Amino acid sequence: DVQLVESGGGLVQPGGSRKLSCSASGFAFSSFGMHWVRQAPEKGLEWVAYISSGSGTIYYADTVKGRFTISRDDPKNTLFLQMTSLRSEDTAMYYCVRSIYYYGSSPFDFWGQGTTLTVSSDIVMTQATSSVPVTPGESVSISCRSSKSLLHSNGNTYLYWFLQRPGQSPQLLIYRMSNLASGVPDRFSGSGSGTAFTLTISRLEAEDVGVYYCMQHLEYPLTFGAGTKLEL
Amino acid sequence: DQLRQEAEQLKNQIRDARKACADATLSQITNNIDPVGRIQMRTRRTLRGHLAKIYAMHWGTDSRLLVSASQDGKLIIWDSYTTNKVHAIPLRSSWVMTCAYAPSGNYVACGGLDNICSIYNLKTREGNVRVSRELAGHTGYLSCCRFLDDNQIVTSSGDTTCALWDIETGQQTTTFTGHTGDVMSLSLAPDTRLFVSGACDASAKLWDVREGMCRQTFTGHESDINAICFFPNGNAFATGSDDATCRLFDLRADQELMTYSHDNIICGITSVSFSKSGRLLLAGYDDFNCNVWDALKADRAGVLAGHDNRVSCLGVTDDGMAVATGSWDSFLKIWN
Amino acid sequence: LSAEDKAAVERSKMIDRNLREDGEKAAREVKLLLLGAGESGKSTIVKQMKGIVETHFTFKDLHFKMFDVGGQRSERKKWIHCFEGVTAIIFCVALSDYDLVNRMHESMKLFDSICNNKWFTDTSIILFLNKKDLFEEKIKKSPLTICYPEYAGSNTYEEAAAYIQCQFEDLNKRKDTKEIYTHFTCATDTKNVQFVFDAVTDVIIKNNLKDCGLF
Amino acid sequence: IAQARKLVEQLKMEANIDRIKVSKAAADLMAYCEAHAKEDPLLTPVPASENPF
Amino acid sequence: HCGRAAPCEPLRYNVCLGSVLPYGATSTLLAGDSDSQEEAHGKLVLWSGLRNAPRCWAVIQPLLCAVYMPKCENDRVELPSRTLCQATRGPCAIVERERGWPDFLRCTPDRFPEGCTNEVQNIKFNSSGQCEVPLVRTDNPKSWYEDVEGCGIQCQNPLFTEAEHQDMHSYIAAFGAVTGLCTLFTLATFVADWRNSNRYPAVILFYVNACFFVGSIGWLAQFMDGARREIVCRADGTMRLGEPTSNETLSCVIIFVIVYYALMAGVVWFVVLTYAWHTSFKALGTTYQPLSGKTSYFHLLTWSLPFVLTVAILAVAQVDGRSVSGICFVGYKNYRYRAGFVLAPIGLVLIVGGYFLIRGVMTLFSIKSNHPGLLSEKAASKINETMLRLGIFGFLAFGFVLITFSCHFYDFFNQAEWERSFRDYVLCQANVDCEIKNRPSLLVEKINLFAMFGTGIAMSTWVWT
Ligand SMILES: CC(C)CCC[C@@H](C)[C@H]1CC[C@H]2[C@@H]3CC=C4C[C@@H](O)CC[C@]4(C)[C@H]3CC[C@]12C
Repeated sequence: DVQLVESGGGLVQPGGSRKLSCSASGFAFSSFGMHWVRQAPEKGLEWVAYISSGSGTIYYADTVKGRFTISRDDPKNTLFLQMTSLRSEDTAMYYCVRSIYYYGSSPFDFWGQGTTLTVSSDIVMTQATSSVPVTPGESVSISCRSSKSLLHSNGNTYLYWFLQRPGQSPQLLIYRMSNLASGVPDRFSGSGSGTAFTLTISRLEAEDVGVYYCMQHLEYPLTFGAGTKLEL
Repeated sequence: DQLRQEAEQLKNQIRDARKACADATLSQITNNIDPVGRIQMRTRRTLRGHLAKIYAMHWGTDSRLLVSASQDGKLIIWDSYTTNKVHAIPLRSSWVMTCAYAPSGNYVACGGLDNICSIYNLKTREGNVRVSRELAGHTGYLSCCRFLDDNQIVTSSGDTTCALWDIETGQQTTTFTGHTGDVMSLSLAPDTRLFVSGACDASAKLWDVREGMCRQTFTGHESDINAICFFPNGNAFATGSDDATCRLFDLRADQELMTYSHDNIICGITSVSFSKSGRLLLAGYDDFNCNVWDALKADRAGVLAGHDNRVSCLGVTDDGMAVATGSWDSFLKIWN
Repeated sequence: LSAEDKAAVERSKMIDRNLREDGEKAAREVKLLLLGAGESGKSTIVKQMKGIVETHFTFKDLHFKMFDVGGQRSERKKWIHCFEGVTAIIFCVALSDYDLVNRMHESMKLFDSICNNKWFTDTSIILFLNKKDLFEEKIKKSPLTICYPEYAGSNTYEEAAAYIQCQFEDLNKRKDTKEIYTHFTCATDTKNVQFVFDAVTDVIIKNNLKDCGLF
Repeated sequence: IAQARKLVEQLKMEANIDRIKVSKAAADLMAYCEAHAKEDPLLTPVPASENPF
Repeated sequence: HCGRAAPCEPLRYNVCLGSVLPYGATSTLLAGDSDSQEEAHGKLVLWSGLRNAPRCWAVIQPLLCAVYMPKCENDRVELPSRTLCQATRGPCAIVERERGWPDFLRCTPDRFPEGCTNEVQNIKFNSSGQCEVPLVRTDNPKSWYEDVEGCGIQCQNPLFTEAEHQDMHSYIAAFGAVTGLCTLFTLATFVADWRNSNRYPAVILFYVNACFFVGSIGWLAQFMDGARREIVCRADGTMRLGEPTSNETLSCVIIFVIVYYALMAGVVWFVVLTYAWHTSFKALGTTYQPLSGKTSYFHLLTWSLPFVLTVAILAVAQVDGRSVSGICFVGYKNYRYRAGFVLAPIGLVLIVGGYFLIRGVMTLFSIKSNHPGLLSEKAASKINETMLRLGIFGFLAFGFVLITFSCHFYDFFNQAEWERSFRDYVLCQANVDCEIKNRPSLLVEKINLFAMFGTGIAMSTWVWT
């Protein structure tokens, strides 16, 4: 089936270098805009790098601008990241996620298992809520606040909701604030308006706890929220 | 042995019965209604991807995505708002004579000159589109395919037999066999409860999608009929013919109601599709224009002339926002 | 635009490029519609070379395609317009078919309907007078008068075959646009594919010079 | 002859149907047609705001 | 300090050629040239030939009848101050180039003292206006006969007579009309079957013919009511130079850019055609059309190269008007600019065209021996035709470039001889008959026009089937 796994982790002394290789297998690699998003040991997710279909377009996060190099090999189905002059601030897990961009698509619909790499005018998503405990069976509403009119001239609002299960790779829940993902229970629903959003999860049960990041996708670099850790 | 005389007897009785119930001549009743003035539609977008003649299109129920199947051996799924292409489905058989789009927006059914309405899958994992099924069984050629639901697809073959298929297994569940010559066009009902198939021997029959008993049989045309479409009410349907006479039949009256014919027209019809209101009937001609017939008074109300070669397909969206004409130029315009 | 619509337009351009490239690679191959009456010997020539059946063979660095559509009984006048823009029309005729029953007149009438058809006006018609050996043996038994009552000439194979050929090459109402090439199937040689090549290269040269605006 | 037997069978099955007056059927088509003349961006050219083409 | 004791005599001529002398004594000692009153008047009537160039005549007349007719006050001769000399040195230096100012006119600190009494301010000869048959009164140093100030050479070219002009005009009109009709017939043929004849190398040929048609109607912007009198002819009544000027209207810059762009696009399009033919003929058979994917780059290059060239001609400002041809074209006064910008491009065109054309003919000659099969008899006829069709055209296209080069170097040869003799004529006209040594023959101009419109014609012969 669809399976993203990468390798080349371990520890590197600061000012060193590494090449992280994401080995995509089970789908068509050539047509998928692949991303790179990291996570500091106990912080929320950040956007790092980007590669489009056929390497016709590349972007970078301002934190690593020109300091990293992303590259892909279509015929082998592999995605490389050349990183040089590593500071002590790049210590994180490094997920390679697929994103397909056409009309009615589901970008970020799969996330790789992720490898740890330890060392020795942007939109800001002010997720105000941090931790709320809820009992299995009730309804709870999470909050996400944008810093910019997200209802674009197209008519749709580019705001995604990711659930990260404890010690897992976070999957997509809802894309463009309303639509459900592929293979998600119907309990989940999104609502709201421009610059004010919620994920009103219904009849919460077990195997459903974790953190909920609201990755606004309207502009580049993509910025995530702090995340709301659901405790039992 | 001699039952041909009794068949003639019953045919005369039918003609007598449907005749003795005609007192309107719709053109007489419609005398009061004011005309639609004059409507001129400006080409909004020119969707240009194909490198050969295009033979079909079908507006997905989204009223945004249209699928246009060409003779290049590639049907592409357009995006009518931004002119963007979202798929380039490379079909196995180069020859294509029809195209469908399942109302859910998941499936899209090709089908061409080698008897296999071959359905595709769009909303899948893995990105690329696969061949879910290849519905073989026909001994002529596929002329139209249309979707009931994501499971059931009717077909209109060149074996004189419209067949309802079951995608799940890939076998003809029912075979509707009444016609004499080819079946050139087919159209479902807004309730999907009974469809009509326009044959190639100037007989448009109304089938029943469930049982398979041709409840009625309409005649009036002298030559082949190449297009059918239901009045959005579902108690009337146009026929496009090679006589140049787009005739509005009725389902309950059992007879022809009026005829759309201009004595300066000679070329045949290729497509017909009512507007959402059902007021104005479109028709795709071989004079390289698609005239817009007022479907109440038989008077022409406009001309949509932007095509170099003949128009093959004409699809009207499910909210009347925009019609689209598929020429042989490899450009399909979107009028409004 | 937006962040997503940019990537959408990039996908649009990418598959548009792929579509145009496949267009080039598809236009590089010459097409050959294969007509032929019922039991005309389409099997003979189709096996000599290498619903609808699409046979791909290569010779002298040209990729040919033959659509032996004859394996289909439907309204010809409904699907034949699918083939306008084909290079030539390989129209095999059974030459042993002068004896059976009317069958020669049937084949001639199909040639007449396919050679003066609205869509084929420019397409140069090859025709293969196949199974010449059986016709060559058969003339000594029954004269050509059986099927051509008006025929007035020698009952020798060589002149009889030439009369049949001329009788077909007469059919075309339009003579200046579409030249009708002819060959008898040399069973013990490879001159069948060679003649197909010579026919197609001629019509290609003529089309390609008419393209240059000189002719 | 079985073809002709099935033909006349189908004709007999088709014969006994309630034909309605073309007057009422025409009036019904005119009624439905005129009643839905407000929701048709081809009859009533909607201003350039709503029309996204 | 401007007073010398010298003997004078009572005057006998009291006239300064249009005014009275308000005194009753004259000297001649200041005038080194003349000795007595009779020789003084002799020299006065000899210098009187400066009636022409009024801006110098009006300012010299004081000096003329002051230096020759000064005043003596009890044997005291007055020598003029710096003002009178310095007035007629720089802006009126016609004499030094013509004859040379003798020792008497070259004002020395002894012969012309510095800032003393002049007394010449009493008499003013303001009203003087004279510009002879080849001259017209002008008031801007730009549009003058640079050598002779005040006046300017008139709008009609003085070398050729009105009869010669009318003969040229009848010829250009007739030949422009023939080319116009021929090219318009070709455009009519191409529009007749459009989208069946929109196949590309034929479309290139259509563009060539359309471009030369626009050029030919450009040449016939004259022959209206008085279109020549607004196009070639300036507002004052002189010939037009330095085309884009802050004062003067854009009357013939437009008719220049039309003809020049038309021509240059025409000849470049021809080169692109020849390339298209070579590339096509290389792939005669094999159903592979290589020039299918580079149509845009043809368009961009062929349309843009004349654009940058014509803007470069408007940048450096040399395009001017000619009375006979009746069309403003680049560089008539300066050989260099016309030479470069009209013969370098046609040079390039001929060489590239010639190479590609010979390569194409060699290709479709070899086509038989390099064809693995055998050519059908009907085909070999059509190839051997289209081979002779380029040959004749390949030779004819050489002639039409070799004619113009012969006609130009003829101009560049004696352009020095004409500018001299023409100047010598108006001087010989300034003396008073005497005629021009050699006037440019209209034959070479007729043959130049023939070369142009011949090239316009040859590109229209292919549609003759
Ligand atoms: C394209 C090739 C084969 C032919 C082009 C050559 C001809 C058309 C070009 C090349 C040089 C050009 C000439 C050079 C300059 C002059 C002098 C001017 O006072 C009249 C126009 C005239 C005479 C030009 C007319 C057009 C011209 C003759």
